[PDB]
Amino acid sequence: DPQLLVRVRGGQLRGIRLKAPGGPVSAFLGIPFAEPPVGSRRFMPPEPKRPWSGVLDATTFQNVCYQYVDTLYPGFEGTEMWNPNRELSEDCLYLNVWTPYPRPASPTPVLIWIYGGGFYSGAASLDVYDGRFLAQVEGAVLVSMNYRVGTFGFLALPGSREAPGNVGLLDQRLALQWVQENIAAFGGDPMSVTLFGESAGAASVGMHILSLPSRSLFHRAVLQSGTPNGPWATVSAGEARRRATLLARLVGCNDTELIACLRTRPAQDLVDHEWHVLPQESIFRFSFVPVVDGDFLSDTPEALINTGDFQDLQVLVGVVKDEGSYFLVYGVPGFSKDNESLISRAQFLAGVRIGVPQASDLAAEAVVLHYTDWLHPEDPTHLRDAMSAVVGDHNVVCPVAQLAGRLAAQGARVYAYIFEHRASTLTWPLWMGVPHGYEIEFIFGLPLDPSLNYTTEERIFAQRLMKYWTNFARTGDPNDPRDSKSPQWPPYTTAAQQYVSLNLKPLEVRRGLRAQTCAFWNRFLPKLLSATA
Amino acid sequence: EGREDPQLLVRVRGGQLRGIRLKAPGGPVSAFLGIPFAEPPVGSRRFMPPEPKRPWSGVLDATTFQNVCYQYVDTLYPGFEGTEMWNPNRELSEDCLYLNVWTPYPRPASPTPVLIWIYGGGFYSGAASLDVYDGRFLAQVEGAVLVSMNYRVGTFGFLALPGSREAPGNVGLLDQRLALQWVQENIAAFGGDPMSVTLFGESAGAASVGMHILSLPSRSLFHRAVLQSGTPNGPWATVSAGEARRRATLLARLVGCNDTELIACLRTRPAQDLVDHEWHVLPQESIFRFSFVPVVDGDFLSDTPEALINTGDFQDLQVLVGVVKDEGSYFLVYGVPGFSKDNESLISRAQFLAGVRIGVPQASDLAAEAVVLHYTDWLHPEDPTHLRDAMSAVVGDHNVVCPVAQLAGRLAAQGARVYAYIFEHRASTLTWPLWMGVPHGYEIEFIFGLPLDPSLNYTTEERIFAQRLMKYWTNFARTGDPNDPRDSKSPQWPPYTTAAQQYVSLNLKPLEVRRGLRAQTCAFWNRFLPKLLSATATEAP
Ligand SMILES: NC(=O)c1cc[n+](COC[n+]2ccccc2/C=N/O)cc1
Ligand SMILES: *[C@@H]1O[C@H](CO)[C@@H](O)[C@H](O)[C@H]1NC(C)=O
Repeated sequence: DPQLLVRVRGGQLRGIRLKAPGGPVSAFLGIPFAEPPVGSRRFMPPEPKRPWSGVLDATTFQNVCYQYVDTLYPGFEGTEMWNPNRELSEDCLYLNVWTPYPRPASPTPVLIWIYGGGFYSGAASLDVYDGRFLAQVEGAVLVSMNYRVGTFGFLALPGSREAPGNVGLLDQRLALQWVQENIAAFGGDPMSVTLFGESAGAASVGMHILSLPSRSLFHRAVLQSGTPNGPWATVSAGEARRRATLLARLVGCNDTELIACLRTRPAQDLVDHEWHVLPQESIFRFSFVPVVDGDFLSDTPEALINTGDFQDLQVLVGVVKDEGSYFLVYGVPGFSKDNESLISRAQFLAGVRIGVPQASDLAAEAVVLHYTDWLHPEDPTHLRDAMSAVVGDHNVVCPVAQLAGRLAAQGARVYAYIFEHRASTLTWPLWMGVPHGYEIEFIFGLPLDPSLNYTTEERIFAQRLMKYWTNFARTGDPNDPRDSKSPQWPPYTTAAQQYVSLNLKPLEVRRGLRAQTCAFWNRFLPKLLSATA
Repeated sequence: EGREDPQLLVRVRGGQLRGIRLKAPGGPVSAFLGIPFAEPPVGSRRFMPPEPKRPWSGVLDATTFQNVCYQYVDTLYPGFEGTEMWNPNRELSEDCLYLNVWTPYPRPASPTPVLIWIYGGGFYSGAASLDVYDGRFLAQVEGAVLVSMNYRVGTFGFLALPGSREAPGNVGLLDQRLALQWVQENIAAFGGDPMSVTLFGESAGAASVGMHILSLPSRSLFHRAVLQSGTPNGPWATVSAGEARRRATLLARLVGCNDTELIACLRTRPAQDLVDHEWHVLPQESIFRFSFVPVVDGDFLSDTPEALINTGDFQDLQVLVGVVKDEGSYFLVYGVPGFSKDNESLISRAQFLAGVRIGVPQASDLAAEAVVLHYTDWLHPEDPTHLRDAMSAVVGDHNVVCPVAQLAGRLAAQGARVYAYIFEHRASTLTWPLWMGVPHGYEIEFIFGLPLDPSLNYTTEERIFAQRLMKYWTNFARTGDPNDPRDSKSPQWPPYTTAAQQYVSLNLKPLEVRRGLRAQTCAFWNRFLPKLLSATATEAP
């Protein structure tokens, strides 16, 4: 089948014809885009894949980058759907491509997915990242890469030659170059490339916006539930050096000698200890993440968004209704997926220190005082829902509002949303609402698969979202360019702050993304922590 | 004595009085005006605790109001009724310790519950003789016995060199206490029940009422209390001993003056010299701050009102407290640039930040930033209309609404039966612009039942409404409960409690129960702000 045979710069590939509910798609899975980052290449920037002979089999997903595997609720669908679904290996630098079948006759907009997982986990092979739906229904070319996570991708001894940090983002960048060089062979348009990602994937997309060498490799960006700015996505050079030095201590190890010993260590030994280097007991905080190196990131993301020129940029950003709930069951006492998680006031104060682990006593009190309902100060249902809002606002919603506003003020075309539909098939309890990560299956169009037991209105809703996202990819505007009839999705601006709700009902335009509450986080808290240092 | 009206002659402890028969809309009332209750606090007695009035001979004429206590007179809007209604309507004198009594005509058969009014005016102004404090309507329509007293204001009432013998502070409060004692001894001669005495006051008068609650020797002189738009706790009603000393000393300097020598020199100064300089000793440019106010002396006030209301036992006490809808607006047009009674007062963001520093004069920079961040509308951070209204709310919340919430909460948690209200009707006769809403002091005329006087041009609805307010107040004085026992159908006013936090709206519509007295914002002022001020050293004070 000639539709499954493709020649790229490195040699020949054989893909596989897949069935999507509406017809066939061409899938080329497991394409190597870098030399395996193994042995002495551990912690090093990726190198381009050497050319191969014959026809490389690209009909199956490749290994998942070595990472921690979650065991909190063993074999529960809601946690397992994020766990690695292929073998673990440091040899994991591969990407995946879906195209229409037959291959598009005209050059077609490319979407490039970057998974999240807190920079410590994730894989492009998960079912919720299946590209066949967007390829089949919308005729998109869709690309996803694996990139190194945890210590392997982000352990940094800033200034060292052998662990300069940010190599996981360098993996992404290399995959982006690969798309520039090769996507035309699959019928993709390299002059129309849209990055999209969720949570740490969104933050990664954010870093690419903020890092010059990346800018020639894409045109538009979508950030779902994550930003390069904010309290979890980056660390200073000093804090990264501390964490890497501590980890080295934990496993038996000048910079060169230290990294050399680290390179001798079996992968599982590093994973065993990575989560022991956080300075405070926390949630929504991750041990090894992008570092302000003065290189990939020339300054902090805050500094860079405050001063950048984004005039040529189109960005779509958004959150889910209950960003915080998912994280509560992992670190905060009194929370569980198996009960209503009705907490006491005491447990609420305790939960705030954990959710805002960097806060002084006074800042922590300010948070408690802000989120307490003084009509019902001791009510367990309020306290529980408040706890979730604290985590979600502090980590996602307010950083997103900060980004949207800063980008809009500096020339970017910005569109913002909030996603409010809870999947009928969701396995988490009601009180968690619409948790972090559960818009993705809709954007990727999973409900269009009849065997997945989604409702029919959900199928219809999924098609709307794929339309918005791909319209955005095509044109930088999510609005259907020839469907009339209200309501249109207006651009987010600093003046009017318009965003839309994504749910089963038609678009509703709202103004202000938790404006009062995010003013507390974005404007007041920094002045506070500053003074109370 | 011989041909006069036999119903207007009464004897009190100090001698015989002749009162006057006044006309009220529904019938005659008895008034006894300008009854001395102290020796005149003049000469060597300036700044001193009041001494009880020595008995007189013959029949003291009690048919006209007496002198108003020496005070600063506001002149910002000359001839404008909005300011004039508050100005002195009798001669200014240090010889001003007199009180007034209104009773049914003829006097009541059986002992009648007594109401004692204490006027406001920032502890630097006021008089019991103003038209808005006319007791004739309450006396006539409700059968009430009403008493109001002049007390010393400004320096004469509140200048203190704490610890000294010659100027111990709080003598204005002691004037009020002496009048309360006078009521205990003498009110039965008018048909008043000394065993049923309810204090009420507005603004500084309310704070005064609160101080009698907190001061042991006052407690045996009354049984129930009403606090309208004012509290003894909060940022303006008291000053520390150190601050009172510093202000007394500065004022002394400004007029050309060991505490004995200083005070003695002050006693040689003309009353007007003192008044002309009193306002000049405030530590910052402010509004809703007053130069000479009750001092935490360790005597009348054994501790700060905040400490006292936190630890006090208040079981045998019933209290009615409340606020008007727009406590702050009145104060803006006096002291905050951008504000006026003559335009819409739409202000800039700059003018708003400047207004916050003036309205929260004790705030550190961060505290102020917190206030600004909390009151800013972040969807419209520079809208002149929201800014105007937020400035009003800042001043109202910080000074009245939140101190009131803190009071009702603490009293209720500690055994007092509390009733709370918000007053939301704007008089059709109001001369202030619409943007000011229902300003500080403008419920008073309804409580006293002025709309019952046809010649004042209130609406028929306003007359019925005033009648309603009068029932509430006198029912509360009568029984500790504003609800009418003989009225089941009509909506009930529930007690305020820490758990439910219920209060009622007072307007032209029937009572409506609401929950939470600006609960969210008052958490900022009452819980967070003081912790935030704690983090700052240099300076203020
Ligand atoms: N010496 C003072 O404390 C002082 C304070 C404020 N004002 C003028 O502004 C306030 N004000 C002005 C006019 C009428 C009433 C009021 C305050 N009532 O509480 C004059 C003197
Ligand atoms: C209203 O009048 C006052 C005094 O005349 C002035 O300070 C203020 O700026 C005026 N406001 C407007 C909006 O004209």
